[PDB]
Amino acid sequence: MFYHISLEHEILLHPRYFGPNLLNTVKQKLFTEVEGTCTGKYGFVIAVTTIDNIGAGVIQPGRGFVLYPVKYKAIVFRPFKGEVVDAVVTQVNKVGLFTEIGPMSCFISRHSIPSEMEFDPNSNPPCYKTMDEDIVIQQDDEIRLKIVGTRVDKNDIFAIGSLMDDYLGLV
Amino acid sequence: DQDNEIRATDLPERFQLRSIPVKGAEDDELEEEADWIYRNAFATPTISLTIQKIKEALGFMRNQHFEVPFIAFYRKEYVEPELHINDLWRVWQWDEKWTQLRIRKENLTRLFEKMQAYQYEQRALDTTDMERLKDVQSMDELKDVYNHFLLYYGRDIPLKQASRRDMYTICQSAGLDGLAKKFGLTPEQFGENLRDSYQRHETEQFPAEPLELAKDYVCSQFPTPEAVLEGARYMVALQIAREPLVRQVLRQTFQERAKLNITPTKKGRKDVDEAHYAYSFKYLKNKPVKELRDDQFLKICLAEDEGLLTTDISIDTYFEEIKQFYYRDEFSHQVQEWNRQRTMAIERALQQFLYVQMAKELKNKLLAEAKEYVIKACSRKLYNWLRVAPYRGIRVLGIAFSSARDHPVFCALVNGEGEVTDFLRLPEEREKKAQDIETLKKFLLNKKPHVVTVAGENRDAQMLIEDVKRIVHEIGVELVDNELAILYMNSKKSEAEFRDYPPVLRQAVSLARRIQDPLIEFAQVCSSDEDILCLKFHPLQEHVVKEELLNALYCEFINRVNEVGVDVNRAIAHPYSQALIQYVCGLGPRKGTHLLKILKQNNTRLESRTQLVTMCHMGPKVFMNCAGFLKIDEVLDGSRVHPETYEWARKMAVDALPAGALEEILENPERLKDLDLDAFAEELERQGYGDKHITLYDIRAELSCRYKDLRTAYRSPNTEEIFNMLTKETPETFYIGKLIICNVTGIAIGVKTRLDNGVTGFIPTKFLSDKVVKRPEERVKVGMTVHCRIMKIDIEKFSADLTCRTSDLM
Amino acid sequence: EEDASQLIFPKEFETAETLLNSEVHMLLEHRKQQNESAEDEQELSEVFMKTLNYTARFSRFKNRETIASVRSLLLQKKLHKFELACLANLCPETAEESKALIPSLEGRFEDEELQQILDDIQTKRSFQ
RNA sequence: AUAUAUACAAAAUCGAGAGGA
Repeated sequence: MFYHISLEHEILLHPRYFGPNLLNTVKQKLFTEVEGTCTGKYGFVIAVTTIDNIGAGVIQPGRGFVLYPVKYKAIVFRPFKGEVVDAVVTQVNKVGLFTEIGPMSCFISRHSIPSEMEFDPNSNPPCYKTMDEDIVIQQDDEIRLKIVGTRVDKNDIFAIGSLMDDYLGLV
Repeated sequence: DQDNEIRATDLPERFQLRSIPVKGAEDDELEEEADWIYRNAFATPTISLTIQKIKEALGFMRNQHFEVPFIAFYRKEYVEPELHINDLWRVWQWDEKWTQLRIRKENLTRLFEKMQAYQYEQRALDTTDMERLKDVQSMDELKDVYNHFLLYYGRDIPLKQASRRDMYTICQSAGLDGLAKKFGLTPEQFGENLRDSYQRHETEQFPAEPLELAKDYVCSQFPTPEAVLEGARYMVALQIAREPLVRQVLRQTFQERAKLNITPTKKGRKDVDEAHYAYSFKYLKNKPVKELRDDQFLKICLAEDEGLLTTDISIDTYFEEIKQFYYRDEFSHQVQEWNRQRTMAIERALQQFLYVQMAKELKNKLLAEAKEYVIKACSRKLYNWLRVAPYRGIRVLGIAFSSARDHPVFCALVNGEGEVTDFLRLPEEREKKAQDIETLKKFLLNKKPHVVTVAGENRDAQMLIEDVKRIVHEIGVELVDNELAILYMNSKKSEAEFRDYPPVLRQAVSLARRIQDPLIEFAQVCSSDEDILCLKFHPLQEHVVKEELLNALYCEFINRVNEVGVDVNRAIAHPYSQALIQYVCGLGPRKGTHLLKILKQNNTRLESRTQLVTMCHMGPKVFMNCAGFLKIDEVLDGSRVHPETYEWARKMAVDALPAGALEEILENPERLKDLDLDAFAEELERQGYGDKHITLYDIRAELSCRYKDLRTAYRSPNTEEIFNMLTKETPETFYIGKLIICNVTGIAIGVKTRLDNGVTGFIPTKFLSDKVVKRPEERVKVGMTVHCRIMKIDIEKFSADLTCRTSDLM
Repeated sequence: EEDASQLIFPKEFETAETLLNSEVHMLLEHRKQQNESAEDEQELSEVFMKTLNYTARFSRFKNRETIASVRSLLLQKKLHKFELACLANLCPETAEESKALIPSLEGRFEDEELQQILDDIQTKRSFQ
């Protein structure tokens, strides 16, 4: 899911940036630091909307830098267990379907794909299908799926999907 | 284990590997195939790059299980002159495609039939079952059929249905079919109107205006009777845009009148400048797709994947033409309404369904054509490597080296058989060079090697060859490419074979081996998909599908290995050559290693070809497939004649005048023209049963010289080859006018600048302006590097004009 | 420990404000507007791209006001911000599909009340 | 138509005594 939350940070400002235009630098450093990263506590950090408060900048004794504590708000995308989201398959294997719920990558083991479907590598586009092909998931298809499990890897979240219950799968 | 039956079954190895297993044909299934294979594998593509023949071949492939080489070298008369080896490979490539299509067409047949049942239980299918599915000539139109179905009947599966996205079904909830029917002219019909480009079906007026019909259907999801008109238009739109006939005509239209627009993204305006590949099309406008050159779109699309460029395919109008159909004339004012609704319905169809899907379709088609070109090129390049004969076994000496600044030269004397005999390391200066030269001549005197080959790494190959020349005259010497040998060296196998040697000796052994017989060495060092792909076949190689590309490359190998044929014995006694057998048709890696096995195990040499099934357990079909292609230096075994033709060949031998007969013929062809092709052919109508004229023509040829090698004879590289080899960049890569960082060395009247390419750069005197005038230091200090622009080349001497003037730089 | 189906979250996503994929959409091209202009700025990350494309692919409302209205409509009824966003992002069709997709709506409303809720969603759902 | 090098900190503890300011 996508959210909008408030967060915490302290930046060290080298003395070259003391001078006019220094609060902009505190901004630009908050930008360049927090954005683009992913953290398991909050999930994918899409972007920072609006900062709130630049604290009092304490010169650190010795060593010059000033430490400004900052308050800010940002968008984050955080999946949760038992959630259902749309996902797009990018590639199909005999093991399962690799999908993405946006920036995050999700996987649906063969076991989690219903029993009717079989994997057909022989297809001109590889796909999972029923024998009659009444339902066929392949590349680029949108699907719904329950996020049954999520895991952290190098601050990167990837989910575990399931197509078990009613109203999931091929959209 | 799969390998066990594959080694054990009676079909050629490469037949079991294929995803769609090969099942026999019917001769009506086969004719329909062959028609399809013709049309699709021999219709003009969208970018600028007999059926009975295909029939016969497919018959061979799918019913008798002859592999493309056996068809090509032993059923020529069936398929020649109109199918060649590459053609047959293409035919078997497309037979897979046929089968996929047949299998999906079947599946859809059942699905449709089930739905017909269910409908009978309770629009409907009448001919569209027949008309559409049976007439699906392509996977594309199959999706049209399929999605078309899913629109209407997809709702009903007899888990839950997983509601759709397109909100057609929300409309279909509220009877919006009522309106859509009440727009005139059912979508089948409209597609027909397009198909004929004139209003074959008139429309149906109604005795009301749209709004009044809307009051009927405006309920809940749609209040506000305009909203129901929207739903109605949208309904009409999907129905239009899913209709296969509409799709056919519009797919065609895109094929024919498709333009390509390109602009650069923020990221692209900056970093696409005159040396980036995309420079030529950073801005395109109305480029018609018919003009995209061989690999050009592959580049375009890559450049888009790099995000530095943004593209779109369209026609521009077409909408204007189209709207003339679903239309009416009289100006009632209660039809200008319906006409207006009708029009904007078609807008929505085209504008948000068809144009988009057709653009993706075309892009994929183009892109994939481009891919294919690139594969084709890589194949062509490898063909060229492999199609070069051995030199005129031979003791070859092979010299390799490196940057050489404090690094020595090793040379390796590699026997005729290909096994390395002995090696020599060849490391104020002038006396050092002199001593080396002396020991070289000592080596060359001692062990007279037929051919001395010198790697190509850089200019130094030139000096190296010339010193060796200077030596030998007092027996050839040849520059030789070094690209495969680099690969050998780096590979783990070279370690395996020579634990002791240093790596550059490993190049030395390679470069000697390759000169001796390039096919063998390629096959040995291109042992796995990764290995082969390390070679640089085409600059874009990296982007085409690994599977397809490996296929083409392996097929090239298969081709030549069969022409060359393989001597099993030598592959035994000198285990270097074992790699070949994999490519012999009828065999494979599994089957091949097996054959080598049994032969090893038994500790016997293949005295004969019938010794194969006799002494090994290979089944009839493989012996037929392969046996042709196994030299055995029973004299007819060492010849391309198949064992099934030994009788004909002996007969011809008698008709020359039978051990004396054959050996006389082999000693000389007493009368080549003793034979009468027509007469042998005529008899073959009752003894042999076929128009086997060409087969005879070949057998005569083969009686001339047992396994005459058909590779082209070696030629030392043309100076263009020398250039692009030692410098290692292409005629394209010396873009005259390229900008290059060069290093200045010293005014020998000129300004001698050394390129990183190992190329001398002569800024000319005109820019220099000093021949008898003061030295040009004031323009530039000696020592440093500058970057300038080429304005002429001297490949035959490795010199390139350059430019001072930033006027030239601009 | 966190469970959407059982309506369980860690304490941080309690005062968190949810979004609808279309809200995220419009904001992400808002940020494209900021990025494309104002040169000498870092290009947006491939993560930003993936989320952009995704939410673009599934933004069921293409008009700011419509999104707002959707939201507001979901506000006036006692609903959790989670279910708020799940309903609006998934756009379920029938009440029973909602329950399957958002079990946390178990027993909350009546299926018919909910149904005309869903219908209100759908009727506000903008054509594109 | 030429031109040779690159490794890293070695040296302890306890006790006594004698001195220095």
